[PDB]
Amino acid sequence: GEYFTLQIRGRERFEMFRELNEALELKDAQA
Amino acid sequence: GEYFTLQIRGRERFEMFRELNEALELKDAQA
Amino acid sequence: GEYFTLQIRGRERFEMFRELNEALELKDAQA
Amino acid sequence: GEYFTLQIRGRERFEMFRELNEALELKDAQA
Repeated sequence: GEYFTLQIRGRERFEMFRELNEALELKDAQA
Repeated sequence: GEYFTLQIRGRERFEMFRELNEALELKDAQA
Repeated sequence: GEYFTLQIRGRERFEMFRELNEALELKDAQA
Repeated sequence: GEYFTLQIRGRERFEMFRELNEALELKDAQA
């Protein structure tokens, strides 16, 4: 995989993805 | 919290949410 | 496509997906 | 609102958010 950037103009919507990102990233840390 | 239903008409989009759902639910199972 | 159900146990997380669902569904209504 | 960046390490997950981003951004273009 590579490094991708998701620039979102706003604030609330950015938080929404931030949540789906906290869980997904949590799966990689799962152990 | 209560039980909510997200009926999505399609197939690919439903999978997208299915992923964000696999991680979030994984956080509740984390331990 | 068919009809799928996304049952999420909680309330805030359900809203998150609800937003991504309002826009996607908005694309289908776009015209 | 301001400009936020969502750097996700991977490729498929980045696409998932890319979809929820295509619709949300589509709502701002709706008119």
